[PDB]
Amino acid sequence: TVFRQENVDDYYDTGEELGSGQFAVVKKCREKSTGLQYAAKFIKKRRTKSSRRGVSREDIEREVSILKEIQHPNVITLHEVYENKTDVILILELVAGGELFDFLAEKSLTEEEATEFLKQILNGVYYLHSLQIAHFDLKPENIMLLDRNVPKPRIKIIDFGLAHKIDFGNEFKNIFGTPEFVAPEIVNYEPLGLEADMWSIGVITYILLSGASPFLGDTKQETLANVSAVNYEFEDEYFSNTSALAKDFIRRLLVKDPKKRMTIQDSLQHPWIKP
Ligand SMILES: O=c1cc(-c2ccc(O)cc2)oc2cc(O)cc(O)c12
Ligand SMILES: [Cl-]
Repeated sequence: TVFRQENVDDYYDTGEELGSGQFAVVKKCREKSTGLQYAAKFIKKRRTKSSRRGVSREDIEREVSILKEIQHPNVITLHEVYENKTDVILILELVAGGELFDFLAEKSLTEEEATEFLKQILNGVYYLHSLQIAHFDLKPENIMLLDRNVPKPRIKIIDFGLAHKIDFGNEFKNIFGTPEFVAPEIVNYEPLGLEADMWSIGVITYILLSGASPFLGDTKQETLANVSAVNYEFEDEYFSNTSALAKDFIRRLLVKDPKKRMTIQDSLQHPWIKP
């Protein structure tokens, strides 16, 4: 599918850079016609079929297709798409309070503070999973705060670059995210479903409560081996005053067999979360 090929600079002015990764850079921008503000994500295109640099058209179109489907307070929304010879430019909702990763760095949370974030994450993922969309890259860097200077910051899930529709219960694709957060089925290159996201939520929850990462080794291969072996424990130094119910919630997510792992619906009914 083709996107708007007018120069994006004809319609938007860019400002502060919000961040960049391997194949994308995100700039704050303002639409000339409305004065409304957005985040412009410039995704570098592949320039030959067999190249390893840039993002394939198929991968860009998948991200755009998924983004076009979603409208929920806890997920980013897509406003427009432009493209030129070098980039596809997604004009996305602006979330200006920064990464959950940075919020966590600057101050571990109480169980109340953790559940305040977690409930929003769970609500966003419930929406996604209800539409059979697996995110496949859930982690604190991909959770953005609307306003970080309130006591209970609101969040939105971002970065749908690995997201897939799961119409057949699983995808068998060599999809692979950040070692610290990927489920064992990802590490083992097995068929993947919505369950992989629930593992990631377990990892996020562990980090929220402790400030420590459950499977992190000194190298990527160590982290991956730890994940596959479910090599983690609740260190007393970190978890001594954490409730047994909170640990129960995590324990039922960090389960190797995806069929035995809590689903998103299970997580919302779990006694630690259920109102
Ligand atoms: O640093 C990043 C920031 C954002 C982002 C996306 C939307 C916003 O409203 C605010 C920030 O998306 C990203 C997407 C990527 O694939 C990589 C990034 O670094 C970012
Ligand atoms: Cl994004």
